[PDB]
Amino acid sequence: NFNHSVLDSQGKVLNTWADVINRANLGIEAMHERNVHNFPLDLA
Amino acid sequence: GDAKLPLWLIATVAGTGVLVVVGLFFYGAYVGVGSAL
Amino acid sequence: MEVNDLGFVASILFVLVPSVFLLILYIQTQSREGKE
Amino acid sequence: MEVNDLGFVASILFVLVPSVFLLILYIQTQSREGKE
Amino acid sequence: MDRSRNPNKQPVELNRTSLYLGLLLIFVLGILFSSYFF
Amino acid sequence: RGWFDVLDDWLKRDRFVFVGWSGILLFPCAYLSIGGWLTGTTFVTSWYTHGLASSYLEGCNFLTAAVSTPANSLGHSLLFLWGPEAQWDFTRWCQLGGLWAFVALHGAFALIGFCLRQLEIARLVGIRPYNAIAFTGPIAVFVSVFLMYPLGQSGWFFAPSFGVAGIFRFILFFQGFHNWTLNPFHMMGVAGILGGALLCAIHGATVENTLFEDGEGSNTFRAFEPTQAEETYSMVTANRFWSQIFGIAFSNKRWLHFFMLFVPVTGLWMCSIGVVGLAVNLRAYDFVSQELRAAEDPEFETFYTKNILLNEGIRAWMAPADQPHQNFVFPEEVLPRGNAL
Amino acid sequence: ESVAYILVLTLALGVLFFAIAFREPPRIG
Amino acid sequence: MTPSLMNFFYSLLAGLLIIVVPATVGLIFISQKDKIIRRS
Amino acid sequence: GLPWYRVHTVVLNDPGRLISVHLMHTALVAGWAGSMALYELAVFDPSDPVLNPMWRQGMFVMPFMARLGVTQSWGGWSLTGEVADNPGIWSFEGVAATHIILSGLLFLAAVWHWVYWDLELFTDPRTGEPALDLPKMFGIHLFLSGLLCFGFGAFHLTGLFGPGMWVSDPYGLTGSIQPVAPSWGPEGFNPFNAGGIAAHHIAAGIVGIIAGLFHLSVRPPQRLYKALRMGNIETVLSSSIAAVFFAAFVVAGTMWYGSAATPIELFGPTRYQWDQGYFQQEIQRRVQSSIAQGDSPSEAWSKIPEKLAFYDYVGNSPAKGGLFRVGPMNKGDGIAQGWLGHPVFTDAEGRELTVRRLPNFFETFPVILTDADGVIRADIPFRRAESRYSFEQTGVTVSLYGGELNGKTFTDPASVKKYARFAQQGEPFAFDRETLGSDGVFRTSTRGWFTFGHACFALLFFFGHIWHGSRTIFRDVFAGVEADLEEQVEWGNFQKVGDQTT
Amino acid sequence: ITYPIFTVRWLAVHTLAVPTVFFLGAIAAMQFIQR
Amino acid sequence: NFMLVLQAEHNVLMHPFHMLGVAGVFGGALFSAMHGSLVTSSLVRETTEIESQNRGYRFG
Amino acid sequence: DLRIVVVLLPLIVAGGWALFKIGSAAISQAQAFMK
Amino acid sequence: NFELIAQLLMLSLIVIAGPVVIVLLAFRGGDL
Amino acid sequence: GTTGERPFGDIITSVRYWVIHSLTIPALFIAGWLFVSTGLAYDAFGTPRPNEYFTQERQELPIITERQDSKTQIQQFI
Amino acid sequence: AQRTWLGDRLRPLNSEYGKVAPGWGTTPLMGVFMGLFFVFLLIILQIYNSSLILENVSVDWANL
Ligand code: CLA
Ligand code: CLA
Ligand code: CLA
Ligand code: CLA
Ligand SMILES: CC(C)=CCC/C(C)=C\CC/C(C)=C/CC/C(C)=C/CC/C(C)=C/CC/C(C)=C/CC/C(C)=C/CC/C(C)=C/CC/C(C)=C/CC1=CC(=O)C(C)=C(C)C1=O
Ligand SMILES: CCCCCCCCCCCCCCCC(=O)OC[C@H](COP(=O)(O)OC[C@@H](O)CO)OC(=O)CCCCCCCCCCCCCCC
Ligand SMILES: CC1=C(/C=C/C(C)=C/C=C/C(C)=C/C=C/C=C(C)/C=C/C=C(C)/C=C/C2=C(C)CCCC2(C)C)C(C)(C)CCC1
Ligand SMILES: CC1=C(/C=C/C(C)=C/C=C/C(C)=C/C=C/C=C(C)/C=C/C=C(C)/C=C/C2=C(C)CCCC2(C)C)C(C)(C)CCC1
Ligand SMILES: CC1=C(\C=C/C(C)=C/C=C/C(C)=C/C=C/C=C(C)/C=C/C=C(C)/C=C/C2=C(C)CCCC2(C)C)C(C)(C)CCC1
Ligand code: OEX
Ligand SMILES: [Cl-]
Ligand SMILES: [Cl-]
Ligand SMILES: [Fe+2]
Repeated sequence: NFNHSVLDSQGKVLNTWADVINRANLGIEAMHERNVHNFPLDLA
Repeated sequence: GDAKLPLWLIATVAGTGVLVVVGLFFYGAYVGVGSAL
Repeated sequence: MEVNDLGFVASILFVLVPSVFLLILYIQTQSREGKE
Repeated sequence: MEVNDLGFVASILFVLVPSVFLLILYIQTQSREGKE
Repeated sequence: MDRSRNPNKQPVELNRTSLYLGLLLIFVLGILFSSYFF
Repeated sequence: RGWFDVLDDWLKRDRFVFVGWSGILLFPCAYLSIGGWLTGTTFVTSWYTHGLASSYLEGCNFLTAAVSTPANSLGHSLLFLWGPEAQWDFTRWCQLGGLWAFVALHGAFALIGFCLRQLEIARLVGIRPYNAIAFTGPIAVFVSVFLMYPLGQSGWFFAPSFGVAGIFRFILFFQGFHNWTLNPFHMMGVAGILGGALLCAIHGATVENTLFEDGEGSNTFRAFEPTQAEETYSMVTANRFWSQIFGIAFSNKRWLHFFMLFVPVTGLWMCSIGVVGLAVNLRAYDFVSQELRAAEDPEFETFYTKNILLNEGIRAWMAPADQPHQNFVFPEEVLPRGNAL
Repeated sequence: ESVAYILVLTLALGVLFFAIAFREPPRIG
Repeated sequence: MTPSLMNFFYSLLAGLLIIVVPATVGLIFISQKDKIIRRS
Repeated sequence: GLPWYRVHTVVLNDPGRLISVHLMHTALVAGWAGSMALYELAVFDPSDPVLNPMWRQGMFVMPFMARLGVTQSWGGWSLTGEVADNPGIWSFEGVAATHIILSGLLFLAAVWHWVYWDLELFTDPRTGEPALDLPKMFGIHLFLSGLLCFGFGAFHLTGLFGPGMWVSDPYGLTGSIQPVAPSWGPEGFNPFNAGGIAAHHIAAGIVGIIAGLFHLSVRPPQRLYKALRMGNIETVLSSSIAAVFFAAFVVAGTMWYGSAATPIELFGPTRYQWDQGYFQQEIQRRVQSSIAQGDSPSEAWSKIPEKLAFYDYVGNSPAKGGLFRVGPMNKGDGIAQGWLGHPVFTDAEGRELTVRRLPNFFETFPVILTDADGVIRADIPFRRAESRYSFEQTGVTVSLYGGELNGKTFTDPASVKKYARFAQQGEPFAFDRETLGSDGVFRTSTRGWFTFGHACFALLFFFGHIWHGSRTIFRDVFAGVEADLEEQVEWGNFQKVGDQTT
Repeated sequence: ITYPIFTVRWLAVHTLAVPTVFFLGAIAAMQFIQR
Repeated sequence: NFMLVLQAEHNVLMHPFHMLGVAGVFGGALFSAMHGSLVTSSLVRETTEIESQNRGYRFG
Repeated sequence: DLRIVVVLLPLIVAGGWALFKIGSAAISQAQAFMK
Repeated sequence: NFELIAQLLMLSLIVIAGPVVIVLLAFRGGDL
Repeated sequence: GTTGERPFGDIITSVRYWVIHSLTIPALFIAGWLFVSTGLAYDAFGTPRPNEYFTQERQELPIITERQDSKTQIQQFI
Repeated sequence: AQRTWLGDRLRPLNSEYGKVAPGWGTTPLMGVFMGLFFVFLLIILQIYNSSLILENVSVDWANL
């Protein structure tokens, strides 16, 4: 993951293509197998 | 000219010249502006 | 307008599959006539 | 169960009328050899 | 005004094994596209 | 000679790189858009087009570096250095979309200039071209994804962005917003490429499995003459091999090579006419069936309705972050969340 | 509506059988 | 005269004056110097 | 013999039946255009041209004969709503009918040249082999096409001996037939001005005349005749297909973006009416012109016609519709019944707020409700554990202004969910999804299906241009190469590649 | 024996090498600088 | 449905061993149409024009 | 704009070494093909 | 830093310490 | 066979190639070093500096709203 | 070789076959009509893009 990789001298997060990848990848992760997950990590 | 020198020798120093400038890039993912550090 | 929902399947295979049977058998005769 | 009401017309002419085109041309070719 | 005979019209030569390629190609397009016609 | 024949005796010399009388369209337009792309990865950037940091100068390590796009509010205007878009002053030209249109058109015209080139050497050695026929695979991918996909839709922000991850966004764009898998014109292309990848792998095996003992050393490709009329692989043992194992076998050595031309070139051409349906977004994501008793019937449980809710996971999650043109902002309970995740 | 695949799937499987039995035998000349 | 016409018209000046004439003079005044030999 | 993909190469030598093999193809396309448009007249529903117009009925060919001056349909239902009388011979039943009998008279002439060839016209006098002159004939083909465009420019589109093309107003309301004036300036170059299309074929026809008047008189040069291989039939065919692909890109373009030659009343809105909200810039303008007159919005939103409300619908935008969601647009929605007004959303406080959402390349936009500057005030909560912007806590009301269901508010938040999704699709519309068996998911118009079927085919005609362009240049090498040629290919050998003089 | 120094390939190989090591000196310097 | 889960659950595309695979596959896509084109190009003449040029030799 | 000056100073010592070290043979190669 | 350059000293000593065994064999005439 | 010009294994073998490449390929390398250490690529090419993304008056992720002018807006976006 | 009334009025339109203008011909008349045509195609492409926008054109749906 290159999530939150480049950043300002503030620390404000600059978007890359990799978190635009991850904003698509958050969505299928938060929707696949939509009933079984009762605990907030899908590490199984 | 007759100053020819074995290519194999300069095959090393051009090859490790290639190796240090791509070895410096993998150093640069770990400190700098893109490292999230 | 009402329709039987399946005659257009039925009367397009009733007309074609014996005629392309018949259209198969005319070409072969032409080749035989040629002697090739 | 829902259906498009016309695919069984469509996918029975999509499969047949190029294959009986192809089945015409083999029996065109194979009957030329055979010593008339 | 008066008919003649053609010095032309070469016939066609579709092979036995080339029938199998064309018959298979229509049947994979049959099993591909028949869902989309429904 | 004349005035023009002296020039045609220049460019058809045996120089070591062949320059080509069709190469004067290629060699300007192919050093630009390679070297136009190679500044767009390093120096010029996004973040004035759609709010992204996509350069080596901002510091992304090449697996998210790309020269992107112009903005969505900018239309389909070709961003000339000299046009209305910018009136030269390329500082402001560069970061206002723009750069890519420098490498989209030059990348289009060099692909004309390369397919003109392999036609041009094919007459000089007199060789009957099929490489230009087999380049119609590659040229129909480029002019129908990077050129004719955005001109059906809105302006060139929705065109793919030139990088490895800029393509990877455009992949997951086409999953969610269009379902580019499971329309049939894409799925012939997977039969084209993966069928093409076998037929060079399986043909690369058997010429190295049937060899003919002209060498006395132990490696095989010593003492293979290039001026050798006798053929180096068997084709009689190779046909006897594949008539037994697979049951079907190439019973003549030509059309073994014509099939290797045909199987990925007609793969890309069927893949090329799918995205022109996606250009006007005739997507075929929906089935006319299998949805009404996804509405009436919770007992009807299938993979396709499982798959179509995954694409809703795309279209409301990445779309505020992919396109900041509309300023889409979402209040975090309108997003489709399945459960505890 | 459902037996249109199993029509055309078995024709696609049927031509797999007829290419193994009734191939042209390749004769060396 | 309009400020987008002349901004287009300066391209047809410069796309001529930089690309075309240094291609034409840049080809024919070197090919005519290195003429090929037909006498073998 | 020959393989199956090289069947038509029998006609490549003799041009005796080459006239005949176009002429059954010409009878097949003319015997399509009558045979389709007569079917296309069998399903019209002419009872309501404002609510379901003729592009709503999925109708490919009856804009194209309609957009040149023909509206007499034989039943007395004029297309434009002003069918004055018996149309005369030129109605759709008529033009469609002619293309049947013309294709019959094309087919009877198509069978004539097949049995009769060598009619003393296809051979040279130098020997008896069949060969026809192509560049002298290009001067007599194009001079006829140069006459026919100059006929089409002045003598048809300008009222001299013919009715004009279709021209509407912007925001297409009163589109009818009137003869347009050929505007000669720069204003005729923007395609939304119809005065260029009349000035088109006069100016292109007169240079089509001065081309073919020139092209008969001169001969091609031998530095081109051996270069372009102009004696060969195949080269000309390749050139024609390549040119055609170029011509199919522009009507892939100018149908999709829109022009004066592609108006709204017979093609629909043109997909860029949501990306700026083009029609929503007008109905919003006229009600604020109405309150500038000083009218209340309940009895305003009523001098808006329903035609302007019908163009502000997602379900007439041609983006939506898929590849295999097959049929007319009336299989997607049913028949448009009534407008039922425009929703105006208010909270418990005012704070007016609106829905302007659903862009084109979505399928399921989540419903948001926002204020003037962009802060969200209401949505549809997908997870009601931690809602803070739901409909029920905020208590949003609906003011439904104008239309069929004018003045009917809704304070129950179970019914606000229906009109919020209706506000996503511009203005709502009443339908009937039982008379045609309409399912409920979207289709696309005739403007959508044209540009799919004219840019995918134009891709395919690019490959034939590479293929026929190869076979003209490479005719001699086409059945394989001469055997060795190892001195031509090995390097350094003098001098320039392909020269036999080193 | 004797070969010419400059040719078409001297210009073909310097193009995409003069902008290579000028860019290789560009990229090797940017990791040393920081936010 | 499997592949989008693998892109979801642990991210296929930004991984170099997958990226070495498509470089083999797209390379294997081209090299089928590269090698298969050029021998089909450089074929010798043994037939005439009217028949298939895939006939003038015998198998083996 | 003093910073453009220091960055082209290795650009001009690049060609400045190309004058002195090879260029005696370059004018003899510019003496070639009789032009 | 002092013991970062001595690390990269201990790189740059030890890498070309390899091929100086090769060139010293290839120029004294030792059978390679 | 031959082409006419000097082969590559004959070029690098010549010591005259390395007198014109002991002081030139480091010279073109150090010119790339000064293209970014002086910060000229920040000014010449349009790259924002890694402190000058967001100003005090702007935290709202800049994009070009209108295509038609598109030049006074970037100077308004600084 | 069958003479008709039709074919005795078009055989002088198809009497010659390889009659050809001499070497290199009227090529640059066709070249300068091509270079005028490409410039005309380049003008109308940016009329339609609104990148050679003029006064009083306004390529838009405000038209007649
Ligand atoms: C089993 C997996 C599989 C396979 C084999 C394929 C196969 C294919 N996909 Mg696909 N796909 C898949 C899964 C798969 N898909 C999945 C799961 C998704 C997500 C839903 C997608 C989404 C997807 C998209 C979105 C697209 C494809 C496309 C394609 C085609 C590739 C086009 C191509 O190579 O052009 C390669 C590119 C060119 C030929 C352009 C010319 C470039 C030239 C040749 C190179 C220039 C060289 C130059 C010197 C530069 C190099 C130097 C550089 C390093 C600096 C091919 C049919 C494309 C397609 O079909 O469109 C037509 C397409 O757009 N795929
Ligand atoms: C203006 C159009 C046009 C014309 C007149 C020709 C003419 C010709 N082509 Mg050609 N071609 C074209 C466009 C055209 N082409 C295009 C657009 C492509 C790209 C797809 C090709 C690709 C192509 C190839 C690859 C080859 C030819 C060949 C030939 C020659 C023999 C054709 C034959 O026997 O096929 C007879 C065809 C059949 C028996 C059936 C084919 C099955 C098709 C798919 C059915 C068509 C569907 C439907 C009926 C048509 C509706 C679509 C239509 C509205 C466009 C002939 C000179 C061959 C050649 O080289 O000979 C010289 C050859 O090998 N063509
Ligand atoms: C380009 C010409 C054109 C245009 C745009 C349309 C468009 C339309 N027609 Mg139409 N039609 C056409 C030609 C065309 N037609 C022709 C030639 C005929 C005569 C056969 C008809 C007969 C016809 C009828 C009878 C009806 C329509 C109707 C319709 C409308 C409904 C939408 C639809 O059916 O799309 C559906 C489109 C598809 C499902 C896409 C098909 C994609 C094909 C199958 C892909 C082929 C791939 C190929 C097999 C692979 C190649 C193999 C590879 C190895 C090379 C739509 C406006 C209907 C309507 O509204 O009328 C009232 C209607 O009832 N059409
Ligand atoms: C990949 C693309 C490609 C390839 C390989 C070919 C190949 C061929 N074409 Mg062809 N052609 C193409 C695309 C292509 N064409 C396109 C897109 C068109 C326009 C529809 C044409 C129109 C065309 C005609 C009319 C003829 C050919 C002919 C030929 C053959 C001879 C070579 C020749 O004269 O080339 C032609 C050279 C080109 C197409 C290159 C054009 C490059 C232009 C001049 C540069 C313009 C750049 C400009 C500054 C930028 C403006 C655009 C900007 C707004 C983005 C050859 C088979 C001839 C033929 O059939 O042989 C007998 C012939 O008469 N072509
Ligand atoms: C109940 C049941 C059965 C259900 C099954 C249904 C189901 C789940 C799946 C089936 C559905 C299905 C098949 C879908 C696919 C549909 C689809 C995409 C079809 C392709 C259609 C199409 C137009 C594609 C475009 C691209 C195209 C033409 C691809 C063709 C692919 C193709 C034929 C690839 C060939 C692969 C292959 C077998 C390669 C090996 C070749 C081979 C045997 C070489 C042998 C060989 C090698 C040598 O080296 C030598 C020397 C000799 C001598 C020799 O011989
Ligand atoms: C376990 C051992 C047995 C294996 C069982 C499975 C073997 C199947 C072999 C394929 C059958 C022959 C097909 C080609 C028919 C045929 O006769 O081919 C013949 C052809 C060789 O042709 P020739 O060399 O004889 O051609 C002579 C020339 O004159 C051409 O005319 O072989 C191929 O081209 C192989 C490439 C295509 C192979 C396609 C494979 C398709 C796999 C099945 C896909 C559809 C399945 C649908 C399921 C729903
Ligand atoms: C834009 C433009 C332009 C242009 C420019 C150019 C054209 C430039 C060039 C550029 C270039 C032309 C560049 C290049 C680059 C390259 C690079 C940067 C590369 C890198 C690489 C690498 C780093 C790699 C490495 C490696 C590895 C990793 C391993 C193996 C080996 C190798 C070596 C491959 C101008 C200004 C004129 C004008 C305006 C427009
Ligand atoms: C004898 C005669 C006659 C008659 C005529 C007629 C009756 C004709 C007909 C005509 C017709 C009856 C026409 C029509 C045609 C049609 C067509 C020709 C069609 C075609 C189709 C197509 C071509 C298609 C294709 C496709 C498909 C398959 C699907 C979709 C896609 C596509 C497009 C691919 C009369 C008595 C008058 C007079 C005397 C003479
Ligand atoms: C004249 C002639 C000729 C030729 C012949 C031929 C060879 C013809 C062909 C023709 C053709 C080639 C025709 C075709 C037509 C078309 C058709 C017959 C089709 C129709 C179809 C359709 C209509 C389809 C489908 C469908 C249905 C039914 C259902 C669903 C929907 C749709 C629409 C898709 C010659 C010169 C030799 C001589 C003698 C006479
Ligand atoms: O379920 Mn089948 O899946 Ca591949 O991840 Mn872990 O657990 Mn779920 O996740 Mn994300
Ligand atoms: Cl799931
Ligand atoms: Cl869990
Ligand atoms: Fe082989």
